Formats: sequence, C-alpha cells, structure tokens
Amino acid sequence: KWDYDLRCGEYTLNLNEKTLIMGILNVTPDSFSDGGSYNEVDAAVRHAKEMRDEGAHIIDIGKVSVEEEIKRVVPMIQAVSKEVKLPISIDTYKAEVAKQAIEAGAHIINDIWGAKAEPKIAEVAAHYDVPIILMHNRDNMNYRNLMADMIADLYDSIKIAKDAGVRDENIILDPGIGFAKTPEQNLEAMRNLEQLNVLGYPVLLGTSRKSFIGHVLDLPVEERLEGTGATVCLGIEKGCEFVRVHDVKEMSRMAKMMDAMIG
Amino acid sequence: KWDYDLRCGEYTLNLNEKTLIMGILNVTPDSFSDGGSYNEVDAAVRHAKEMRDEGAHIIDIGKVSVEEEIKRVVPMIQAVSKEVKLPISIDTYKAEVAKQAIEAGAHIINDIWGAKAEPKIAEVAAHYDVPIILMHNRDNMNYRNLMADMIADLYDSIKIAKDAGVRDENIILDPGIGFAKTPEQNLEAMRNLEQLNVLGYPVLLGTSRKSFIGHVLDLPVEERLEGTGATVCLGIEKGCEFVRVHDVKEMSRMAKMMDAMIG
Ligand SMILES: COC(=O)C[C@@H](C)c1n[nH]c2nc(N)[nH]c(=O)c2c1=O
Ligand SMILES: COC(=O)C[C@@H](C)c1n[nH]c2nc(N)[nH]c(=O)c2c1=O
Repeated sequence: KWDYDLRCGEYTLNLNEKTLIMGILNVTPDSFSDGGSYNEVDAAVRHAKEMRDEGAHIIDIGKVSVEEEIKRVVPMIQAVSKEVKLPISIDTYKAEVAKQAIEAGAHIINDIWGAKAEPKIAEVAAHYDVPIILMHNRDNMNYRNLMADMIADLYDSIKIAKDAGVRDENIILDPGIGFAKTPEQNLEAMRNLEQLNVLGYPVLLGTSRKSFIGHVLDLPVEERLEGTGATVCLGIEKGCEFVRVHDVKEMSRMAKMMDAMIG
Repeated sequence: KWDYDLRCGEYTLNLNEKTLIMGILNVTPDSFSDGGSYNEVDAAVRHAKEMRDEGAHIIDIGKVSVEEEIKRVVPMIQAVSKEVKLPISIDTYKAEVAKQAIEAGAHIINDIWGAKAEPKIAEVAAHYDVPIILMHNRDNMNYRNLMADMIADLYDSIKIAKDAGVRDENIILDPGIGFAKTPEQNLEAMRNLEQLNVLGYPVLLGTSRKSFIGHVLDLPVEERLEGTGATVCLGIEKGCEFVRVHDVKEMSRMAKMMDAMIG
C-alpha cells in the first residue's frame, strides 16, 4: 500500500508492516522552575523509556509564552533523544517552538492546528525536511457535512504545507477527534474515518482517553482504557497508520492483534 | 436490521439496541462430589452474580459421562436461574444433557457441534422452542476454501435444525473460532467474518482468551485481555450480535463503545 517509508533522520518508519504506536509523554513541570530541572527531565526520560519498553514507536513531546514553551520542552527533547533510541515528535503549532525542538533533536512535527495557526511552521517543516502531522481543527462546530467539511479543512492544510515546500511523503493527517466536534460528531467521524484515505496520506488517530469516550461509557479519564481500545481497533480497521495513546502497553497489544487479523 | 426479538421464555433479548454479552461461567467442580455440593454451586452462583453486575446479558453454563454431566450441571442451572435474573444457556452437544438443562431452567442451547454430534438435540430444541446456537465444527482442518467451507458446514447445521422443526428465529450461528482451524485459519475467519451474515441469522463470536490470540501476541491465557478485546471489536464491526467472553467487565465496555461508534 505505501511505496515509501517515513524518513525520520536516523530512524525509518515502515507504514506497511504494522500500526505504529505514538506514546504520549507526561510533561508534569516543576514549580519554581522555568524548565530543565532534574526532576522534570528525569521523570520525562523514565516515562519515555517505559513507553519504549512497552512497544511505542514514537515519543510525542509537548496559556504559556513561546519563550517559555521552548525552555520547558527543549531540555526534554535533548535528554529523551540522547537516552531513548526512538523518533521524537514535538507537539506544537508554533513555528519557533517547532524550529527549536528540531534543533534540539525532534524528528517529526505535530501540529494540532494543521499549519493554520502559524503557517510559517510549514516552512520550518519544509526547511528541515521532517514529517509533519496536520490535524483537523477549527474554532467552531458549525458543519454542513462533517466528513466533507473535515476533508475540505484538512485539504486546506495540505495546501499550506505543499505551498511551503513540504514533500507529499512528509505529510501525515489527523482527524482531530475531540476537537471542534460535539460528542455525536466525534462518533460520526470515527464511524466514517475510512474516508480520510482518499486524500492519499498516512493517517494518525488520536482518541486516547478523550471526553467522548467518557461520554459514551460515562466513566472518568482513568477508567477509559477499554473505550480507547475500541476506538484504536476501529481506527486500525479503517486504515490508520498510527495511533497516539497514553496506555502504550495495552494499546500495543490491541494494535498488534488487529494487525494480525486484518492481515 | 432484526425484525424479531430473541424470545427466551421469561426474558427477551433485543438484537438491535446493543451487542449482547454472554459471560462464561466457571464450573470448577468439587472432588469427592458427583455434583450439587455447596462449594461448587455457591462459587458458580457468585460468579454469575458478578458477571450480571459487570454487564453480562446471558450466563453460559457448561471425558465425563452423560449421567454425570447432568448431575454436575443441573444443580448449577437450578441455583443460577433462581438467583440471577438473566437468561441461561447450556453449553452442551448432547441431546439428553440439553433436555435436562432446560427442564432445570436453561433458556438457550449452545451446541459446539452444531447439532451434528447428536442430531436429536435439534429435536429437543424444536420441542422446547428455545434458541439454539449452532457452532461451526469438524474433525479435520482439510479445507479447500475456509470461508466457503465454513458456510457450507454451518448451513448443514441449519438444515438439521430446520428439518427437526427449529424456527428460523431460534437459530444463532457461531464461526467456531479456535476449533478445527490452524492459527492462520482462525485469523482468516476473523478477517472474513462479515460473510456469515448472508446466511441471515444472528452471529455469536467466541474468541475469549483463545490460543490463536496467544499465538499472535505470544502471551499466556491470563495475559490475553487486549487480544480478546481486539477480536471482540473486529467481530462487532463485522456485524456479530453476541460475544462469548470471560472478562465481562472489560468486554462490556469495549462492546458498548463499539456499538456507539458503529451507530
Ligand atoms: C496528551 O494529550 C493531549 O495533550 C491532549 C491534546 C491537547 C492533544 N494534543 N495533541 C494532539 N496531537 C495530535 N496529532 N492528535 C491529537 O488528538 C492531539 C491531542 O488530543
Ligand atoms: C470457557 O470456554 C470454553 O469452555 C472453551 C470451549 C470448550 C468452548 N466451549 N463452548 C463454546 N460455545 C460457543 N457457542 N462458542 C465457543 O467459541 C465455545 C468454546 O470456545
């Protein structure tokens, strides 16, 4: 299906052999600290190592200014990248934060605003030649046709990315579940996820422990592993290449079993 | 989709509103005992109650002779049925065991041999007017076309059932995952499960903690919740009306989330 590999500098990711697991890193910051403290960064590193040991293929790291956001995240990327042999993505929508994070050692950019909040981030991406995840987002829930609108919206991000020099192969899409969508809309997007495929890019799903799962099951954030699991399984069936998750152990197993079944 | 309800005597099951959960009952027998002992039956009852409390819609209860099999199972059905307001299925392929179990208070018959080991069980079913689950089974793995063969095989069971007087509405099918199939064949059957639907009957999936999950994940029986989960999710996507499971709590949540998503 994919005639290319996601090239991530020193690491290469194969889009065909298995669903790729993106682990979500704890960023619990130290009070008293601007960033880089031993407690912050060591807690971070230990979590990255755990996620690595549990089957994570990527480590995702990401109010508050840009000056600060950098002081916070840069020390973490520097440490995790040295100590965890695994590609790193920076979870930011800010061009300068993305620039700093890549200089620090991040391999992938992860923009929850699909390059629309700071189009210059697409230029950063083009320049450094790193994959960029463009997630579906908007400031309203005023759709006329959820999926058609989503696809139009995502496609507007593809345009910004390609206009900036981003190679097709460095583009990944994200339905932006839990964003700018009612609970019912999130379920509808899940139900029709396979439609994103016609756009011709790898798809990352990010549903981990989200509010719509709590809304279906009526369970708090810490009781959402089974709901996340369902969404991950459905997502894999519908052709997604990555899943962004907190529970790396559990979701790796479900993903692996799904992979085996869908052949 | 279903213009009828599964009628189970005092209980009625709706095939449309949600995936129905069949909990698998522990039958840990007492040594020294022929059956009916306080420890056996109380352990059984407590488990049925737990499964009830965890979201189970049916309680499934089932070397060794027929005389004995009855002495073992009958006391359990009598107690569980009195004390757990939930339909009960007897897991047997023996006509007389099925007869005794229904007299005891079982509502559904569950035949892993699809009425081929003891065709008279279909007559028991017709007579008492209870739903019967016909599972796919055979004494060899010598297929020419797994799915086509399976469908032919299941259909041979439908014939035995209908020839005996079994109303269409009292028929449920089961792909018989983990039976007469290599690991690779089990995965293939999972992958193509939706094909069972053309037969026009409700489908029950029974994959809980099975060996093929252990074979994909390389994990022991007690470490198979995530694998079971995957198979349950896939199965629901492919149109199954029931799932037969050990982990009632966890699988109820995954099922419920799947239901919400697939609308
Ligand atoms: C730990 O989870 C979060 O930090 C919650 C939100 C803020 C979040 N951040 N970034 C994301 N990035 C992609 N690509 N897809 C997502 O669904 C997503 C999110 O849901
Ligand atoms: C606790 O699990 C078991 O007792 C293992 C086997 C023996 C088993 N018994 N009956 C079944 N009945 C239906 N309908 N579908 C099944 O997959 C199944 C089975 O897998």
